[PDB]
Amino acid sequence: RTLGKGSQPPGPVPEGLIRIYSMRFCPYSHRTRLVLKAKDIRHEVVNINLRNKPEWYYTKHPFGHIPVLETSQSQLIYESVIACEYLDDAYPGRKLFPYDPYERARQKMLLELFSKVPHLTKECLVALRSGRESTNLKAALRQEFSNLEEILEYQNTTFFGGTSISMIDYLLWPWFERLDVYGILDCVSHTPALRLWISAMKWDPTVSALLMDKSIFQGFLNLYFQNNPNAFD
Amino acid sequence: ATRTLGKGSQPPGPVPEGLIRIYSMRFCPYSHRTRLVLKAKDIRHEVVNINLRNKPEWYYTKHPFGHIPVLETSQSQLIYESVIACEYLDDAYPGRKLFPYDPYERARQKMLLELFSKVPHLTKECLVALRSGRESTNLKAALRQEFSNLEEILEYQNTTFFGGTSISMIDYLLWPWFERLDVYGILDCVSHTPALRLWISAMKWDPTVSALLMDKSIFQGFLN
Ligand SMILES: N[C@@H](CCC(=O)N[C@@H](CS)C(=O)NCC(=O)O)C(=O)O
Ligand SMILES: N[C@@H](CCC(=O)N[C@@H](CS)C(=O)NCC(=O)O)C(=O)O
Ligand SMILES: [Cl-]
Ligand SMILES: [Cl-]
Repeated sequence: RTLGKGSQPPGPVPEGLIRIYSMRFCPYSHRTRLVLKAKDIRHEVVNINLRNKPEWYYTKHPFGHIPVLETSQSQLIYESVIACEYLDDAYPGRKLFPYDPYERARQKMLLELFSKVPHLTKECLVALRSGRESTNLKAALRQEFSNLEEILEYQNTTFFGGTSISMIDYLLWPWFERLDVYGILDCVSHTPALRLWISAMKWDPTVSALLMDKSIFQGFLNLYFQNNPNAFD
Repeated sequence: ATRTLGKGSQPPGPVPEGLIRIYSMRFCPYSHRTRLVLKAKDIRHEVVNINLRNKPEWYYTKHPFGHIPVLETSQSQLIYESVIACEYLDDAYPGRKLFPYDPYERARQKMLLELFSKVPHLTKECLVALRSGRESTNLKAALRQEFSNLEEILEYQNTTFFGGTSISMIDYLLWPWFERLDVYGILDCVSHTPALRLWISAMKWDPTVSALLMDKSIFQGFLN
């Protein structure tokens, strides 16, 4: 259950566990939850009410952002990209970043190329749910997706890092999962390799294990856009 | 310390095996950053300076929007921009490692980099304001606040440098903008942060920093 204003601090993180502060429908914390699951890392999730944060939560992140990792040695790591990197370096089995220093750098370059998508998807959602104009937002999103489509087509690989799923794919995934519920799946209608990638991601055991419940997510968005505080409980 | 390539210049040839190329500009702090790392790790490299106000047409095959810095390898690979380049260099080349080996300490340096993220733009805005004779009290106050965040870290850690008792990657990633405070006329923005002033001195005493340290009158002359 999500903690908010009035909730007591959780205790220290047990030895042999790492803690993630998250929220069930936040795509940034979804990144880091995929990495935790993909690496079979033993963890606990503490969900936070973003509209009505616990006052102690500002001791985990100064502006109360999520995600934050908290270790059994009381160390704090944030936000999502830095957390995912730490996890891959700190935990041994299944390495998600590639071995080649160049390929590692290329995945980080791809991540920069993706930097407008999160805000564009969110603005599209808000535009469609308020009845505001969305022609420009969708054209913009389609252009960002064409930039990704060119990479996949040029490489002739299913995934962004190659034939097998890797760190970059998990870093991009949360926003693609959301296209359906956001009502913007039409924004990949011009990008066939990207549509193949979505399907490949859905078949990934980690992705599949973390897929949101569509109906509950729609219910969250319905109360969120009515400005209801209960949306975050 | 060599001439800059502009519009109508010829494309450079392939980077020879055993060298790496950096596309830079002599007074660009983002490129300065990457040049510091090249030098600190004793990496054999060539610096190719680009005319940012009149870019070579070919340079857009190195970066789609003609940004610097860019690294170009003997394998024809392109790596950009400054932070990704710095990390690539530290991982791809052996010898002196600038990031800590420890995953947490390494992540912490990246967190410090993020805390610094407003400083580059604020320093530039302060320069532009002071040079054009425009308002700057609020820009300076904002810069002092970011510098207070950095002061707090050094004071809490009680170490000379941001990564501990010796210089490491994080210090080199921050340095370019601090070198520039003097010439920018905003040294007064560290008058309240004593650990930060000590750090400025520690940095100037570092051999790599000192080797790349701009001549004040030359830099003054550029900014005209
Ligand atoms: N750049 C950060 C962004 C994280 C972020 O903006 N998370 C959202 C939740 S999805 C947040 O902390 N928002 C809280 C708020 O707006 O009050 C990252 O990559 O993790
Ligand atoms: N985010 C990049 C920024 C690089 C950058 O903005 N460099 C400046 C020169 S110091 C530049 O390319 N400006 C010229 C332009 O915008 O075309 C980095 O971290 O290196
Ligand atoms: Cl699908
Ligand atoms: Cl000094």
